[PDB]
Amino acid sequence: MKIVYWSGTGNTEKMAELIAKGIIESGKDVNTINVSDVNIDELLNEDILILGCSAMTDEVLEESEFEPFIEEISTKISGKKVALFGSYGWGDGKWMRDFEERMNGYGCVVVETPLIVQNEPDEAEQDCIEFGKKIANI
Ligand SMILES: Cc1cc2nc3c(=O)[nH]c(=O)nc-3n(C[C@H](O)[C@H](O)[C@H](O)COP(=O)(O)O)c2cc1C
Repeated sequence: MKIVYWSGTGNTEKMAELIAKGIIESGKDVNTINVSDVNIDELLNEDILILGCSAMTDEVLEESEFEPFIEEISTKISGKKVALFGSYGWGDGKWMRDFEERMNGYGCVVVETPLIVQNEPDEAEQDCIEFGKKIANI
């Protein structure tokens, strides 16, 4: 499996690492890839796209890297299974509600409830691991 994410301070990166840990604990392998290093062709071959990005600007996906990435894969993911996650601060998940609607609009099948964690995981570390385990069970 593959996890692709964007993180500005490391919070979403930490989530990605924990999600990977859950998948691995379930007995499977998974590679964690920063969005700037992603290879689209290899990504689109995946059974499940695990995508993460923190809340940016005013409740939107990060604009310089993650957003263009989503726009690029948008027309070649209809029917693809996807799982979404990200860290946020002061809001209550609007950016993620929009991210989910967006992916559904591209024809994707959102396999689990998107995982959103406030700031660094900390107490929510296990929640991140469990999300990975659910994805590994699909
Ligand atoms: C420029 C900027 C804008 C942000 N906009 C939002 C927002 O609209 N809603 C929210 O809840 N958090 C917002 N945040 C807070 C981040 O989502 C939060 O700090 C998160 O933990 C960062 O994760 P990261 O290290 O993976 O980037 C913003 C942070 C920055 C730097």
